[PDB]
Amino acid sequence: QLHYTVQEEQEHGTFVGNIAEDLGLDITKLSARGFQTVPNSRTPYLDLNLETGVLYVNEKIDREQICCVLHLEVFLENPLELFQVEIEVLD
Amino acid sequence: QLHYTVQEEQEHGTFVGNIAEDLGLDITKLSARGFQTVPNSRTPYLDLNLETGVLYVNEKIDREQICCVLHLEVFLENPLELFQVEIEVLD
Amino acid sequence: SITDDFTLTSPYLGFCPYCRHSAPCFSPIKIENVWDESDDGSIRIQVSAQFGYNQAGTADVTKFRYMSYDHDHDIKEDSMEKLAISTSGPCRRLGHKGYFLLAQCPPGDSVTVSITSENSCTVEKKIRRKFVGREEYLFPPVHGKLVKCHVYDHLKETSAGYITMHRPGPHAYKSYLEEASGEVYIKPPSGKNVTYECKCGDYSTGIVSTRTKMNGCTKAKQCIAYKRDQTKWVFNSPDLIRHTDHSVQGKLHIPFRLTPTVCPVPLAHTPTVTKWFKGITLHLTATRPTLLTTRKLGLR
Amino acid sequence: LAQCPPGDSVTVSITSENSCTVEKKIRRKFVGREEYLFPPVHGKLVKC
Amino acid sequence: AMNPGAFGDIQASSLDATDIVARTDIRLLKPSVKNIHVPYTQAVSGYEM
Amino acid sequence: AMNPGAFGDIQASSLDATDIVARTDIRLLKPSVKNIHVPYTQAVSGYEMWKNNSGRPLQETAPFGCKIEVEPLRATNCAYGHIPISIDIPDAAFVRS
Amino acid sequence: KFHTVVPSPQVKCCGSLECKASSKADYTCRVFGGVYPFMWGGAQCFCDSENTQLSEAYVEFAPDCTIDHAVALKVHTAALKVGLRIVYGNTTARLD
Ligand SMILES: *[C@@H]1O[C@H](CO)[C@@H](O)[C@H](O)[C@H]1NC(C)=O
Ligand SMILES: *[C@@H]1O[C@H](CO)[C@@H](O)[C@H](O)[C@H]1NC(C)=O
Ligand SMILES: *[C@@H]1O[C@H](CO)[C@@H](O)[C@H](O)[C@H]1NC(C)=O
Repeated sequence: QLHYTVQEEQEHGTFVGNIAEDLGLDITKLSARGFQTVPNSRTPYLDLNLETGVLYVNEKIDREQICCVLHLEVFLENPLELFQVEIEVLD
Repeated sequence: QLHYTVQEEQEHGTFVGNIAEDLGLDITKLSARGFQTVPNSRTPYLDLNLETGVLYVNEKIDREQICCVLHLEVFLENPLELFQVEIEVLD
Repeated sequence: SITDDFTLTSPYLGFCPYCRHSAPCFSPIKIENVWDESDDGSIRIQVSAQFGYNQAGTADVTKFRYMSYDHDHDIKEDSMEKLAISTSGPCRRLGHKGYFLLAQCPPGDSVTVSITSENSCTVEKKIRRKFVGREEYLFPPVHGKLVKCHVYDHLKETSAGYITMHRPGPHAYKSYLEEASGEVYIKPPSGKNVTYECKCGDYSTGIVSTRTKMNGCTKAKQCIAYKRDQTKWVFNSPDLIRHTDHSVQGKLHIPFRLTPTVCPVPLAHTPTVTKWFKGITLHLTATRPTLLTTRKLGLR
Repeated sequence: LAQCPPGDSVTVSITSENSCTVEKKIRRKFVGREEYLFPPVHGKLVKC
Repeated sequence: AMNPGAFGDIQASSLDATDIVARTDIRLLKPSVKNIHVPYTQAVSGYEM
Repeated sequence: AMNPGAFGDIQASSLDATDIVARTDIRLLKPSVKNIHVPYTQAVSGYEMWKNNSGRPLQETAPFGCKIEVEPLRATNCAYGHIPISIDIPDAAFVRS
Repeated sequence: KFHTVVPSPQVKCCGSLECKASSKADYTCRVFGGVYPFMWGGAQCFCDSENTQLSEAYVEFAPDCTIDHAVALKVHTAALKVGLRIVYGNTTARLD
């Protein structure tokens, strides 16, 4: 339900988005909330920093190989919440 | 389970293999066991001799048209047993 | 002692009962086991071929290895985009790793894997659509309760277990014999040390690098020959002969762990209650099957 | 002569369709005293 | 005299009549996922029943 | 004590224990076809046969209406009897007549 | 769920072999005479009709047994731990 975008040939570790800040969830209880990406919706190009709750680039994004967007899902416990993020890749 | 090989554009009647020699079946009792090609696995390009137990070429092998290997099954009676031959065609 | 280096491991030919030609055959891809324990319908498949690795053995995504049944019986490599998994319709390839696949599949009574352009192989496996909760659904709805369930992980570096690996035994090629004029010989391919242990008149064991006359074997049916330099590990499938030494040389990971997660389940229509003396009449509406459980709040 | 999955109709078509379809209830057929989806490796090898 | 899940749960004097009256058992629910949909659950159509 | 096709057919002290014990009715058979496979037959797992007819759990079939939770195993909010309370009220709450 | 893993056959060519009783779970092992195996590449034993195959089978926990497992417990007598609220003298006191 979140929409993020990346440019083409981005390097490792570049900024994509802030999931917790966009969803209004406080950062300091993310460890108690059990913040984690859903084991189903995983992509080999994008990961997330769990302490800061920041979604970034892991692997260099090959525009030809992946294609058309990337889907990711995150989930938290107590309360049980599920959220969805869609990332566009430019050309 | 019998892996045999043939060359490209082999002529009619050329050697493909000896089924009875490799399977250990006695040659002088092949006719009593009803040595016959299984009707389900029939290849129009290859035949076999009932008397000699030798698999040979019927029709000239067209590498482009058949492709990728050929499969032929044989069966014998009293006792009842089938066997499988896989034939590779070289280029 | 889990190893993730696949350069020490080769794929193997597997004997499986339903090939594309409706008969058992030796295939480069052979389904050893299929597990369906996730709550989203994802199935994990163990295949005799490796996935995501090149012919040398390095980590190379979108290219996979297979031991071929052609004349040059060695490891070959091929593209991963020409491989299909299906049960009744095609299956969505969720993930792949050496010896292992993970896919969403529709319901069916069989699971098959094929290398298109075919070498299909099929096993019996009854997979069905699965619940997560107490209400039946095709797909989870937008309105739900988001209960805890367990699904297979799509990340390949997790570990649901381990498989033991062993050194490969003799393979005894038929193309290493030269029965002609009543005397047999050996075909060494390009001067390799293909050994022989065979019983012309007594147990004779030797290693030849050149073409060699045999002392007493008349026919070729009583003598065999096989390669010796085979230091590439193999899974302990029941489709290969074990070596004299069959210890656990290494252990490979079993990927796609059964990770807990949240997943939504529907909420049915709230029933209306009519109150009559010592009892209630509940009026129930449910498009799909839905469980109703009642219990008295006392001794019985 | 064609091998087909179970179904309730038979259709023959000329692609690129002029298809034709008839009613024919075909089902998966047996040989013995055991239902099997496909024949197994280990068996009895009966006459059919 | 409408009741849900039975014949005549929606009524009018004509197909084009503006005065349509109905009492199907419909309820609106609080949305769980943080989107803009309207989660509703209604009794089944008594016409089809 | 194990029975084939029944619950507890395969047992161990822990999940990762080496001393696995089982009595599944497994039999090896002669290879009919001239290949190198191992033909075997075996009774169905008693785990799946128990999940087929496990019935309803204690969270639905329990007297006095109290809910069962695990880690640790407990039955919370049960209502059946009476508790004798001997309570010593502090004298700071007692006031002069 | 058990895995019922089946190891590779132990084939030797006209020599009578037997298998030692391993301590592994549900260990079932048998010997078959008169075998003459074929895997890819033709006959695996030179010797004609006296070869011996060894079939081995044993069970093991499935890889997904970490989640899909049932634990058997023996339950003895239970004890209560009740939480009380005491509102003596309009002074709230919560205890367990
Ligand atoms: C083959 O074996 C011989 C045995 O004397 C050895 O000397 C040689 O190095 C081996 N390898 C070859 C010829 O590649
Ligand atoms: C047991 O499983 C079978 C499937 O073989 C199913 O038909 C049946 O309903 C299940 N339950 C009982 C109580 O037999
Ligand atoms: C009860 O309430 C009174 C008046 O509100 C208050 O003065 C008193 O402190 C309370 N009782 C005790 C025991 O503290």
